Amino acid sequence: MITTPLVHVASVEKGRSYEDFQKVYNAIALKLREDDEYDNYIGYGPVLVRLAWHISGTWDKHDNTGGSYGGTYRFKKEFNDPSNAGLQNGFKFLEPIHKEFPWISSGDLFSLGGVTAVQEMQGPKIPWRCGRVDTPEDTTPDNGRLPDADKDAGYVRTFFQRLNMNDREVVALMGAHALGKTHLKNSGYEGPWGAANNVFTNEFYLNLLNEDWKLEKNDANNEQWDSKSGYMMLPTDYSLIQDPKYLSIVKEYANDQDKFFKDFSKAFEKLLENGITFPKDAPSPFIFKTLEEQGL
Ligand code: HEM
Repeated sequence: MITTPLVHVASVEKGRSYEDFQKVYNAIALKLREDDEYDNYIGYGPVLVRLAWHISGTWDKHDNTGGSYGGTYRFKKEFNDPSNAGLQNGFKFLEPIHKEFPWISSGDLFSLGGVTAVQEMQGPKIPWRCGRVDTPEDTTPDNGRLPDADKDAGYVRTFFQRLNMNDREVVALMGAHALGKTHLKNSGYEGPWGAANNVFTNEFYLNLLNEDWKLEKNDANNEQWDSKSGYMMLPTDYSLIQDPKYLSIVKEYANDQDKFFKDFSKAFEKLLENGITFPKDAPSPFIFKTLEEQGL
């Protein structure tokens, strides 16, 4: 039998519109503000961004398996992927919000969590479309589709071809490593990429270019790039300035945060929408207001 790419058609949750989704955004954003202690006062923002990326990064363009549509991270096989270690904290953050808004699909909730986190950490607006539909447990992708960190630029470039991302999209997406940190017990790496861990800036590119990096072994026997300031870079991060095509784009975003914000917004929306067919009568993407813009 011929493997044709499955078609996943978006279906708006019955009788819901912009205001219903803005209500869910606000609930996420208010909990982000109130549960501020997590991970030594970094807050949940970074882990929600990582969650939105990991539920989307399983996509394979060749057969349209994986991706954010089906919300399959809720199932044990994907929940327990070693590559997803640490994301359970993001899932538990969202669980009460799902109980307050039971009508939203899992893929819509997980992807909206990442959009809300970016915007509430003062990043760019990210347009967002609803209509992901929960699919059954047999549609869960096998473990092993997410990328390894102990690799070089050629691996990064060919990995992201599977997600239909080009060099600029890859470099823009990687700027999310301004946020949060690596945790030895989750991934075998330890340390933050920069100082402003929970504000969305172009700091990742500035640190890449301006710090003095040294390759060192960490307590898990892996090698990572460390600077005297106490920052770290993964081998795949540092590959962005070893490769001359990636380096040109790193320099662009280090010098113009506005360009970075624009390109990141487009690439992050594309990541979250890969694999989904939106009907012709589907609503336009929503742009949610921040809590600040609402006076909340
Ligand atoms: C080659 C591609 C990538 C690799 C190898 C990679 C690898 C990693 C690893 C090993 C961690 C540490 C996890 C932990 O120890 O808790 C991490 C954290 C993180 N990643 Fe990436 N990542 C990649 C791309 C991305 C993308 C495309 C995004 C989002 C657009 C992203 C967002 C994040 C965030 C926000 C964190 C911090 C999470 C936290 O503080 O809990 N990553 N990444």
